[PDB]
Parts: sequence; C-alpha cells; structure tokens
Amino acid sequence: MKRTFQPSNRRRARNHGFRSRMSTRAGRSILAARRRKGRVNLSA
Amino acid sequence: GIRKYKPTTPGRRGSSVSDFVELTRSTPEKSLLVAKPKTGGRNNTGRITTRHIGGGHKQAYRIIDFKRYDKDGVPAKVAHIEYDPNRTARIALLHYADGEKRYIIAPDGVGQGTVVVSGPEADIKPGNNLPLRNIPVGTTVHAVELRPGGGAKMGRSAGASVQLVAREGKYATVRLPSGEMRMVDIRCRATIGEVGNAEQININWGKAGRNRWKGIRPTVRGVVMNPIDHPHGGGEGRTSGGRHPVSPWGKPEGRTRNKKKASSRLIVRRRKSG
RNA sequence: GUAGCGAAAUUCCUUGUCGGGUAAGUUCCGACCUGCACGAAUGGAGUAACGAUUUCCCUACUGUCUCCACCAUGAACUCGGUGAAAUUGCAUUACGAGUAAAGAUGCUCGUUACGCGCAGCAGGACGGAAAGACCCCGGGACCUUUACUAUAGUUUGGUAUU
RNA sequence: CAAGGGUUCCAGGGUCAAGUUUGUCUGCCCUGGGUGAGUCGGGUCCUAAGGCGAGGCCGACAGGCGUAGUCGAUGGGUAACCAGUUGAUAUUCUGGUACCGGCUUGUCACCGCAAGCUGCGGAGGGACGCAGUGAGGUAGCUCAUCCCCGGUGAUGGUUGUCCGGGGCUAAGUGUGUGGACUGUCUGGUAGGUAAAUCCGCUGGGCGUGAAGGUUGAGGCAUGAUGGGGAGCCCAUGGUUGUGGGUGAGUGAGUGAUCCUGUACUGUCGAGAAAAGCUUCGUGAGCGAGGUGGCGGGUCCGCCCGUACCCUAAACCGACACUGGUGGAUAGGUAGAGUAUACCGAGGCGAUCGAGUGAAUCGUGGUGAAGGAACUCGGCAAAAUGCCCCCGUAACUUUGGGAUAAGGGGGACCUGAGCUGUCGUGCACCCGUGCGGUGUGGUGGCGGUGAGGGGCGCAGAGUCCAGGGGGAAACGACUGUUUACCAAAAACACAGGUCCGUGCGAAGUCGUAAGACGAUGUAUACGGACUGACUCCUGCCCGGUGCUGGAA
RNA sequence: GUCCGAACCCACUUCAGUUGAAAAUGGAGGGGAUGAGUUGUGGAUAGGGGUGAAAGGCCAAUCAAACACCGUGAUAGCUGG
Ligand SMILES: [Mg+2]
Ligand SMILES: [Mg+2]
Ligand SMILES: [Mg+2]
Ligand SMILES: [Mg+2]
Ligand SMILES: [Mg+2]
Ligand SMILES: [Mg+2]
Ligand SMILES: [Mg+2]
Ligand SMILES: [Mg+2]
Ligand SMILES: [Mg+2]
Ligand SMILES: [Mg+2]
Ligand SMILES: [Mg+2]
Ligand SMILES: [Mg+2]
Ligand SMILES: [Mg+2]
Ligand SMILES: [Mg+2]
Ligand SMILES: [Mg+2]
Ligand SMILES: [Mg+2]
Ligand SMILES: [Mg+2]
Ligand SMILES: [Mg+2]
Ligand SMILES: [Mg+2]
Ligand SMILES: [Mg+2]
Ligand SMILES: [Mg+2]
Ligand SMILES: [Mg+2]
Ligand SMILES: [Mg+2]
Ligand SMILES: [Mg+2]
Ligand SMILES: [Mg+2]
Ligand SMILES: [Mg+2]
Ligand SMILES: [Mg+2]
Ligand SMILES: [Mg+2]
Ligand SMILES: [Mg+2]
Ligand SMILES: [Mg+2]
Ligand SMILES: [Mg+2]
Ligand SMILES: [Mg+2]
Ligand SMILES: [Mg+2]
Ligand SMILES: [Mg+2]
Ligand SMILES: [Mg+2]
Ligand SMILES: [Mg+2]
Ligand SMILES: [Mg+2]
Ligand SMILES: [Mg+2]
Ligand SMILES: [Mg+2]
Ligand SMILES: [Mg+2]
Ligand SMILES: [Mg+2]
Ligand SMILES: [Mg+2]
Ligand SMILES: [Mg+2]
Ligand SMILES: [Mg+2]
Ligand SMILES: [Mg+2]
Ligand SMILES: [Mg+2]
Ligand SMILES: [Mg+2]
Ligand SMILES: [Mg+2]
Ligand SMILES: [Mg+2]
Ligand SMILES: [Mg+2]
Ligand SMILES: [Mg+2]
Ligand SMILES: [Mg+2]
Ligand SMILES: [Mg+2]
Ligand SMILES: [Mg+2]
Ligand SMILES: [Mg+2]
Ligand SMILES: [Mg+2]
Ligand SMILES: [Mg+2]
Ligand SMILES: [Mg+2]
Ligand SMILES: [Mg+2]
Ligand SMILES: [Mg+2]
Ligand SMILES: [Mg+2]
Ligand SMILES: [Mg+2]
Ligand SMILES: [Mg+2]
Ligand SMILES: [Mg+2]
Ligand SMILES: [Mg+2]
Ligand SMILES: [Mg+2]
Ligand SMILES: [Mg+2]
Ligand SMILES: [Mg+2]
Ligand SMILES: [Mg+2]
Ligand SMILES: [Mg+2]
Ligand SMILES: [Mg+2]
Ligand SMILES: [Mg+2]
Ligand SMILES: [Mg+2]
Ligand SMILES: [Mg+2]
Ligand SMILES: [Mg+2]
Ligand SMILES: [Mg+2]
Ligand SMILES: [Mg+2]
Ligand SMILES: [Mg+2]
Ligand SMILES: [Mg+2]
Ligand SMILES: [Mg+2]
Ligand SMILES: [Mg+2]
Ligand SMILES: [Mg+2]
Ligand SMILES: [Mg+2]
Ligand SMILES: [Mg+2]
Ligand SMILES: [Mg+2]
Ligand SMILES: [Mg+2]
Ligand SMILES: [Mg+2]
Ligand SMILES: [Mg+2]
Ligand SMILES: [Mg+2]
Repeated sequence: MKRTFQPSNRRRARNHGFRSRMSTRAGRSILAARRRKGRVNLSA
Repeated sequence: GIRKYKPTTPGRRGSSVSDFVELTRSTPEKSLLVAKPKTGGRNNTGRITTRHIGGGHKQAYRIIDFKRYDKDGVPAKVAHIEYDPNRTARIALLHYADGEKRYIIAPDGVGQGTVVVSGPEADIKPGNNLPLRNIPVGTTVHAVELRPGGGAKMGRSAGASVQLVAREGKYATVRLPSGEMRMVDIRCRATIGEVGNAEQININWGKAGRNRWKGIRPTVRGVVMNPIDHPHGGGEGRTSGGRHPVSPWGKPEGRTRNKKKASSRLIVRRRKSG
C-alpha cells in the first residue's frame, strides 16, 4: 500500500534544511542544541 | 431571457440557463483583463475565514470603470455587451472618443451603439453618469457613490436600481434596492437607469455540480454535527439545535449592525420582514 | 391536534381483527381504528425515475438441499536440504464414585493399565492470546446545562485624551 | 524516462557472512575500471501559487503584516539529426550533414537640433476553456503473380510462383500542393505615468468583387556517387570477425491516439503570468565623427546531470515482501475494443526439490431423479449474457420505464449485382514549362451480398458475455462518509423559507495592523432550518429567545 | 453530474488469509468510469488548533484533543515487589 514516507528532496530541504532552521529563533535554538549534543548532522 | 432545460437527465429536470441574447461578443477585451487566482475563503493567516468557498471555474477579472468622472465630456460609444463571470450583470465595453476603452456595468436597455457620456451637463439617458445634484428627483439610477470621488458602490448587481427621492440641502435622499432610505452628498455620482440582466434571479441551477463549478462548496447543517463542532450538534436521533438558533460560534440571532457607527445618514431601515 | 396518514423505520398488549397470497404465513400486502406513545419546513401526505439500501412474492436456474459420489491440483503424508513460533512451576501427567476454595492427571477408596513412536480429532488441562471492555469501587478525560466560580468577547455610564 | 536510491554498472579474483535450500553463482565480498554536450534536462532567461522582504505600519518583549523588490516550476522561451563504435558511455565520443549566440575579419550598401549603443517604458505579440464531427494527409500495418536473397524438403505430393526472408534512409535546405491569413492611399486626435512616426479611436479617396501578396499539412528535389541491408570466396577459428562479397528499393489495400489544428462547429461554467520577440519613442547615460544592416571567412561557446535500477530483487513498504509508485512507445489473427484467446518485438521458466491415488483444508470440474425441500436470509453457484431483425406492460414528471417482457436469425462452401479506391489507356479544358480539373476505363485490391448448398449433438460452437417479473418502506435523483468490523434510511444536493448585512458591510482569522468576504454591493454576501417535483403547511405569543418601546 | 463497459478511482458480497505474500491484502464477482472525475509536481492551514458533502472522521500504521522534550523520580486511600 501507500506508506507514510514519500521522499522528495526539495520538500525535505525546504522543511528541515539549514536555512529553514536559520529562518526562525526556534530553529536556531534547535541547531544550537544539536551542536551542544554533538550531532554530526545539524539538519537535513 | 431564460432557456428552460428539457428533462433528459436528472439534475437537468427543472434547471434553466440564460439564453445570452444580450451578448454581442463571446470574448473579452485583452487589455482590460487581470488574473484572478482563487482564495478558497482563506485568510492571509491561511485559515478559512469564509466557509463554503472553493474550486469552480477559472475566472479572469474584468477591470470595471466604477469612477467614470475622469472622462467627463468625452463621449463613449457602447462597443460591446459581454459576459462577466465576476458579477451577475453583463458589462458594456465602451470606446471613448479619444482611444481609451473601458468596462462599465451594462444598464438596462443600453445596446451596442448608444453613445454615453459623463459630466454635470450630461443628458439624462441610461448609461450617462452625473452628480446627484444634476439628476432630476425621481430618476432611477444605479452605481451610486457613498462619498464623492470614491467610486460606485450601491446598486450594482443584476436588476439593481436606486431611486432619487429627495434633494433637500447638501444631501440627496435615495432609496436603496433593499428599501432603505439613505442620504448621500449631492456631489456623489450615479449612472442613469437600472442594471440589466434582471431576469437572472429566475435561473434554476438544477444540479449540485452547477453550484460546485460556480465556486460553492457544500454546506453542512449544524444540527447534524457533534456538540464540539456546533452549538446545534449532538443528540440521539434527529433534534433541533436543542436551544435557540445560533451561529457556529454561538452568536444568537439579532441585529448585528453597530449603532455607534457614524452613519447618521439613515432615514428609514430596510424593513425586510415577511 | 386542522388537512392528511395510521398495528406505521412509530402499536406495549400483539402472532390485534378481517381479507389476499401458501397445503400450512409471528414475516408480507390491503384495510379497520382501540394513535401505550402520527401529524404538517426537527415538514404532512403523495410521487415517475433512480438504489451493491431494507422487506415479501412469482418464474428461470441450479450440489443450497434430499445425499452426497468421483476427478485434478496447493498444502497435509514420505525422503534429502534449511529451519521458526506462541507457551513453559514441575513431571514416569489414566478412569469411576467421592472429597476439597463447593467442577481433581497430582487427595481418598476402588478399577484399569507392557516400553517407545507415527498419522489424525478436538472432550479436558476452568487450553493460549489480551493486569475483562460487562458490573461495582477509586482516579481521569471529554461533552452538557437555568451547578459553582471565573473569564475573552459584547454592552452601560464616569473620567483622561478634550 | 521521472521521482527516489547511490556505484548496485563493467572486468577479474572469492565462497566466512547474506541469498528462506545448494551454489563453482549473485543486485554479496575484495581489487581495478567505467558516466565526455554550444543544441538533450536544469542554471546562466521568465514568471504562477507561495515564500522572504530595504524602508514602513502594527504589536509590553518575543514577534505579525506588507511596499519597492527578490526568489520560487509542476508552466512560457531557447540552436541537431542520421549512422557507427566499447566489457562497461553516447541527440555527449567518431563519420557525414546542420543550426544558434559571440569575437574578429575581407567586402557592399546606408545614416550622421540632428549616427548608433545601452537603459527606461508604451503598444502589438506571447495568451491559453470544454465538447464534437468531418476533410486532406502521413506513420504504422496487410497482401502481392512485381523486385532481390535463398530452398526443392528424413514420410504420400511439391519447378510454378510452391515455400521462407528482405523490399530502408534523418535533421537541415529548396519548391509552394491542399489548407489558412490578408483590401489600398492619405488626414485628424480630450487616451496609452515622459514621449511616440507605434497602438487605440475617428474622417475621407480609390477599390476587384478577388487578385495579388504572405504563409506552409503532406508530396517532390536535395541532404545521399554517402549510410544501412542476405548468402558466397585460397584461407581466418573452429559457440566469435575481418578484405572482398550488398542484391533489391515497387505497386495496391487498409489506416491512426500523429499533422494541417490554437483549424471548423457547438457551447456556458466564460477558461495563468512574465519574459524572450516586433515596433514606437526617450523620464538615463555612453559615444565619437563613428556606426548599424547583407551574402563570405576565422576562432570562442560556461556550470550541474549523464553509469545503473526504475508498472521493481536496486524506489516507499523492517525482507531479494502475491502491496503501492507518475510519464512515454506499444505490432499480428479473431474481436467493437488498450476486454479476452493465441502469437510478434523482446523477455522469461519465478530464488528448495523429489515422490506419493490417505484423511482433512483450500482451488477448480462434473453429476441421475427432484428443484430452495437448504438457510436467519437463494449466502454461494447455476441460469442469462453478443450482434442484426421483430416486438414490448402498469405508471409517467412525456424525458422515461426499456436491453421491459417475449420471439426469429447468425458460423462454413458457393455465389448473381451492388459498391470504395487505384490503374495502362479513349477522347477532352490546358493558363501547358501545373505538383491539374471534369466524363472515362479490359483489371487489381477491399467492403457487402439476394439465391443455392454441406456437415455435426451443438454454427454469438472456444475465451468473453444482463436472469427476468410483481409489490411495500426509506431517500427524489448523480454523488459523500466512520483509512483498519457500519456505504446506509446517515451527509450533501438542486429547490424553499426565516434572520442578519447600506459597505472600513455583516460574518470570520488576528492582541493589533491587516486580511478573507470581494477587486463582490441587497437579483449580493453570511448564518439557521427544510430538502427534486405535486397538493398543502392548520390553532396557540402564555414560557424562553429575538425585535421594538419607555409611564 | 446520460447508458454499457476496460485502463483508472473505489470497496458491496463471499471465500481464503488470520504466528498472513500483506500491521487491512488476495481470488471471484461488485460501484463510478466527461465528471461534485481522477491523478503528478510544488505550495497553504498546526494541537483546545487545523480540516471535515459531518463518521468525533482525518492531521505520518492506536486522535473525545497529535508527537517530542522539559516541570518529572507528577500523583495513585490502589496492585505488585
Ligand atoms: Mg454559505
Ligand atoms: Mg464570483
Ligand atoms: Mg452525527
Ligand atoms: Mg456547546
Ligand atoms: Mg428521537
Ligand atoms: Mg410488535
Ligand atoms: Mg399482524
Ligand atoms: Mg390473515
Ligand atoms: Mg406549523
Ligand atoms: Mg416527529
Ligand atoms: Mg416543525
Ligand atoms: Mg415511493
Ligand atoms: Mg524435511
Ligand atoms: Mg464436596
Ligand atoms: Mg472424578
Ligand atoms: Mg502423590
Ligand atoms: Mg499423537
Ligand atoms: Mg486442529
Ligand atoms: Mg484462558
Ligand atoms: Mg483487571
Ligand atoms: Mg470529573
Ligand atoms: Mg462607552
Ligand atoms: Mg546518478
Ligand atoms: Mg565495487
Ligand atoms: Mg554494495
Ligand atoms: Mg554486476
Ligand atoms: Mg563477478
Ligand atoms: Mg546458503
Ligand atoms: Mg562467483
Ligand atoms: Mg509573487
Ligand atoms: Mg525592517
Ligand atoms: Mg528563478
Ligand atoms: Mg519544467
Ligand atoms: Mg548501457
Ligand atoms: Mg547517437
Ligand atoms: Mg559530434
Ligand atoms: Mg508589453
Ligand atoms: Mg499588450
Ligand atoms: Mg487572455
Ligand atoms: Mg483520415
Ligand atoms: Mg511481406
Ligand atoms: Mg519424399
Ligand atoms: Mg503623457
Ligand atoms: Mg499622442
Ligand atoms: Mg543510460
Ligand atoms: Mg516487489
Ligand atoms: Mg520493468
Ligand atoms: Mg525495500
Ligand atoms: Mg495510481
Ligand atoms: Mg492487440
Ligand atoms: Mg490482455
Ligand atoms: Mg523475441
Ligand atoms: Mg526483464
Ligand atoms: Mg517458489
Ligand atoms: Mg524453481
Ligand atoms: Mg526469495
Ligand atoms: Mg460426462
Ligand atoms: Mg443434479
Ligand atoms: Mg438432469
Ligand atoms: Mg422447474
Ligand atoms: Mg424453507
Ligand atoms: Mg418458499
Ligand atoms: Mg428447515
Ligand atoms: Mg449471489
Ligand atoms: Mg454464476
Ligand atoms: Mg431483452
Ligand atoms: Mg444467406
Ligand atoms: Mg444459436
Ligand atoms: Mg412494515
Ligand atoms: Mg404507505
Ligand atoms: Mg440516495
Ligand atoms: Mg449512488
Ligand atoms: Mg470501515
Ligand atoms: Mg464496508
Ligand atoms: Mg440551496
Ligand atoms: Mg466587522
Ligand atoms: Mg479584501
Ligand atoms: Mg430559524
Ligand atoms: Mg432533514
Ligand atoms: Mg423528509
Ligand atoms: Mg455517467
Ligand atoms: Mg450508472
Ligand atoms: Mg472512501
Ligand atoms: Mg509545506
Ligand atoms: Mg455519535
Ligand atoms: Mg493515523
Ligand atoms: Mg484520547
Ligand atoms: Mg486536556
Ligand atoms: Mg513539581
């Protein structure tokens, strides 16, 4: 059947990309928190 | 007029259409068209602010000359009468006698060829735009401004008509199509005559898809909802609202016009009743 | 409580009564009016066409059945390869009549019973699965309102802007 | 092919693990290799929805909105095709033949308050729905006694057309057939943010009653003495390719989902934007006495993708998963068909097998007599089923009901005449040097066929493919819905009524500004209830709500 | 918003499946199939909120108030140890 994950790289980058996170203070704090934890991937 | 459909199918049984006999042209003027993307009844917050709007036929907007006072003294020949998807009335395409072309709301009886004109000295003929001071008392007008220079606001849909009943002072008292007597500055403009296409209210759309492709989405009665959705919702089996009728937001029926509004230019209320 | 409808998607008594349909009809269809407890835009009574809606009947047709038989196939079965699961206090785990937390493989008194497999069936192990969803008790959530107390909004006047 | 994946692609080595078994094998492991663009898809161009947004406005703060702008394809614009070659790439490389934009150059012609170039805009253009029929073509396909290549048949016959195979070439360029478009010369001017000689709006003169000009479905010519296309040579090396050896290129039938075509016809529900493009100026600068245009010749032409899978064993499903996944090509015979049956191009034999007449379960098949007696219930199955001809009830809103019901025929052989189309030619207008028009044709091919006849149990012989009728209830109808126990009588609906709304509308989202309503204006908009259509919709204003009023 | 009927969309009945081939399907029929149709690409609405031809339906495989983290080692006159 049709499943929940239908991949689109354009939509993924628009939704979770670095610039989307930088666009708002919540996303900037998410990037700061992922830096604090030490993730090698800060965003999509 | 009105062309009744033969009942070859259900949904076509009692339905009727316009015969489009006033239309001298099946296409619009390209230079007076703009794109009109639909909104869905959605705000700039993206939320539905007006319900039951969505879909329908794509429509281009025709720029309608609602001012008419910037071409005072320039006569205009009614070049065409054509269909406007954006209103219930037909629109007259005027060729002004200097090269400009404009759209106005087609008045009753104005055909392809009548020469219209604006200005204080204009003749009292349907299609002529005059200030209410230069309009005889008792004349039927339409496309009436509320404040001078603002553009036509009252009496604009099919068959609409405004009657000038008095001109005592700086104010002219007019009778709006709702039956409300009102006062507007005598410097307000109005076009002589009534709006054409007065027989369109007798169209039977006959079919849910015809309202669907006019851009109207289905309306669900609040009484068949759940109490979380509507104040009328809930109950075992069929009920009424279970209370005095209200809106989906709990507002009781009653007068909603603001009484502190600065429109002390109201003579008598509309008195719809029944 | 009007017109209209009424044993009705509404009638408890009820399979009401009478007629039709059947050999036989608690269903059905037509009436009656005794409407427990119909009724006129929460519309009343009708209605051609339409319906994977519900109901009753006739005909055609048949393995639905009387009443099943036979054929071929994918499993099942045997051999070689590979190889789980749920579950599990144990164990060399019979039956009858009793007894017992009142329905016993495990206790009593008797009866029967060589050891170990294979294919099968489901009567029991109150079989497995899911800390019963029914019921009560304690807590919660959401919904309602002429419960209480508040409050956004709406509205009244005063005062500042004046 | 797209999306998505990411090296899985190719070659070699491997058999610990993975592969539901084995495996010498692999989409697995290791090593190395492989993807080449001025023209293809994106950027360098343009905008939609939407996003962001200098100033700004709104908001205790946080932030919200939005102007000028700037992004943003799923759309607009934009120059290339055929053949060949690798183990792996190919509108990319190679061969041939093109096209586009720059730079430069030989040469011709013309400008010159007044060249040009660039900016800036005006206008035209781009530019747009749905449904439907017909015409002219072409691709494709079929057949052929015609042309080429081959064969003479393990078993009765098979040297005449008997059998099998093939009967091909692009973009570009020219021509201008069908089709399509279009009068000509001047004048004025409240408009087109500055202006306009490019447009718009008006006035005259001439004007065939069509004739020229422009364009360009297909055909033809060229591209092409090139390229592609079987079996035969001393010999190749014996699952392979090289030099010769390539031969043909026809005619008819049928015929599109493609072209003309954004055509034509009908129609209401009335069907993007912007740029490129043409032209007009000049609200900016540059710029010299230098430039712009036409045939010709040089060099320059960027970035990203390109392998491979892709109705799937490589994507989404934890799997090498009977599921899902957008687009394109899509042949023959039977058939209405893209259904179904068997085949073609091409690809597969499916990733545990071998047996065995146990019961039993699943999946199909047949069945005496009966024929719903089964069962909650005809659940399941059977029956019916296709085309042509005939014939068709109550009721009806005149449309329906209706494929009602109920009857007859169909396939094969032969076949008179009847036809579509082409044809060598008979004449004939000829503007012949056009790419023709009209009667006209021994015949070829196709469609159809009254009549007669043959065989069988059976001729819509297979697959495929309604059972029908009568009555009641509900909903008028088509639709919608509880993704995963309910598809309905529930929701919606067209129609009706009531209430609100005079426009910064009412209503709604928001603290607000704003916004939707609506670039709408009471024949409109919003809320409530009812729900096609027909006949109607009775009494009550005490209660509560709403509207008005104020001793 | 005609009729029959493929593709396509759906999901009425039945059988199977139920440790499935599949966390909703398969076989056989069934409904719509020019429309209120279906579908690709991108986009908008966000949790007392959205959206809903209205089922308390859907909002990433359990929605009468999603998910994540934090208050937090919530509290439980209850069960267990
Ligand atoms: Mg509405
Ligand atoms: Mg409109
Ligand atoms: Mg409900
Ligand atoms: Mg409520
Ligand atoms: Mg009730
Ligand atoms: Mg009863
Ligand atoms: Mg009875
Ligand atoms: Mg009786
Ligand atoms: Mg009443
Ligand atoms: Mg009632
Ligand atoms: Mg009532
Ligand atoms: Mg009825
Ligand atoms: Mg074994
Ligand atoms: Mg006892
Ligand atoms: Mg015992
Ligand atoms: Mg013991
Ligand atoms: Mg045993
Ligand atoms: Mg068993
Ligand atoms: Mg148990
Ligand atoms: Mg419990
Ligand atoms: Mg409580
Ligand atoms: Mg006040
Ligand atoms: Mg790649
Ligand atoms: Mg590798
Ligand atoms: Mg790998
Ligand atoms: Mg490989
Ligand atoms: Mg290998
Ligand atoms: Mg193995
Ligand atoms: Mg190997
Ligand atoms: Mg934009
Ligand atoms: Mg700012
Ligand atoms: Mg862009
Ligand atoms: Mg694109
Ligand atoms: Mg390849
Ligand atoms: Mg190539
Ligand atoms: Mg090349
Ligand atoms: Mg322009
Ligand atoms: Mg223009
Ligand atoms: Mg347009
Ligand atoms: Mg044709
Ligand atoms: Mg041939
Ligand atoms: Mg022989
Ligand atoms: Mg100007
Ligand atoms: Mg001018
Ligand atoms: Mg490739
Ligand atoms: Mg698969
Ligand atoms: Mg494939
Ligand atoms: Mg996978
Ligand atoms: Mg699909
Ligand atoms: Mg075929
Ligand atoms: Mg097929
Ligand atoms: Mg093949
Ligand atoms: Mg294959
Ligand atoms: Mg297998
Ligand atoms: Mg095998
Ligand atoms: Mg496998
Ligand atoms: Mg037999
Ligand atoms: Mg029998
Ligand atoms: Mg028999
Ligand atoms: Mg019988
Ligand atoms: Mg019986
Ligand atoms: Mg019976
Ligand atoms: Mg019985
Ligand atoms: Mg059945
Ligand atoms: Mg059957
Ligand atoms: Mg019949
Ligand atoms: Mg005959
Ligand atoms: Mg027959
Ligand atoms: Mg009944
Ligand atoms: Mg009745
Ligand atoms: Mg219905
Ligand atoms: Mg339906
Ligand atoms: Mg369900
Ligand atoms: Mg269901
Ligand atoms: Mg309505
Ligand atoms: Mg307001
Ligand atoms: Mg607005
Ligand atoms: Mg009301
Ligand atoms: Mg109702
Ligand atoms: Mg009703
Ligand atoms: Mg239909
Ligand atoms: Mg139908
Ligand atoms: Mg559904
Ligand atoms: Mg989004
Ligand atoms: Mg409920
Ligand atoms: Mg969910
Ligand atoms: Mg909950
Ligand atoms: Mg809560
Ligand atoms: Mg705390």
